[PDB]
Amino acid sequence: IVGGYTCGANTVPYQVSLNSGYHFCGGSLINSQWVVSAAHCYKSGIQVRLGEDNINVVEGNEQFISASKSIVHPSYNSNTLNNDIMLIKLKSAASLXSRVASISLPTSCASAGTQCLISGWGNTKSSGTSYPDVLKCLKAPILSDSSCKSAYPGQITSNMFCAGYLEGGKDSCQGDSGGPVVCSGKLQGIVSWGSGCAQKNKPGVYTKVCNYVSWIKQTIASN
Amino acid sequence: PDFCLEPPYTGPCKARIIRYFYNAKAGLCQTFVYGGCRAKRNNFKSAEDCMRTCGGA
Ligand SMILES: [Ca+2]
Ligand SMILES: [Ca+2]
Ligand code: NA
Repeated sequence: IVGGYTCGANTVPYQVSLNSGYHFCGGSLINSQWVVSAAHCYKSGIQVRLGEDNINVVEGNEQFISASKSIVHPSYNSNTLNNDIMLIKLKSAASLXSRVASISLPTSCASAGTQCLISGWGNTKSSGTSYPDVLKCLKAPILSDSSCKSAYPGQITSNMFCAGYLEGGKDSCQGDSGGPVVCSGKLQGIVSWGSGCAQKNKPGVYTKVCNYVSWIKQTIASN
Repeated sequence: PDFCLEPPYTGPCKARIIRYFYNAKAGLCQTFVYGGCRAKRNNFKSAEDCMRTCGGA
């Protein structure tokens, strides 16, 4: 997260870290046994880390649970990045309280201008490299489909949406993928891609979770 | 064009996945951050894969 702030220990209880010997992606807990992340975050031997703040130190509120299943959307396109969503089943049910909690799925899509909370342990620099120990947060608005398409001509599908600030300086970055974009208590997006991070006229692109609600519910229930 | 001589490509996706690339200047396989999508060929999952494919380039 570039241009954000320190969330505060466990202030984003649904945020999880995907670990494969180190943190490589984020995710959002939607129930005691399921996590939503990005399809490009599919990796071998994933371990989901819940209740995390300082990603490099054991603070006492962590729950490390291996993924028992990793279902990438059947229509995920690794070239166009369309349908960039993945569901991860936890090998054992996570213990839910205040520090570890699920985030509700949306009932409808969010409108342009809606303020949302984006979080993650990704790079905090637009030019250079600096990965945080603690979880970073960023408040950013949903942008119009027209502005998103103007920013990325011929790249935005009906399953993607832009969020951020066109002047640059505030954005999600490498290490944030799969993480949440929560608006009004609903999971509206999944950190997906963009041209660099926090660049002018290049807002972050996110998977439109509101288009997959029925698929998410049915898939979880059938696994 | 030898793909082993191309600079490492992070890509547009925002994951922080550690991969290997052959650094021709240093003459060795080095680590770099891969974003998770649209990988180029000088991107390997292990130092061994990198050396086997690009060693001596
Ligand atoms: Ca920790
Ligand atoms: Ca290296
Ligand atoms: Na802390």
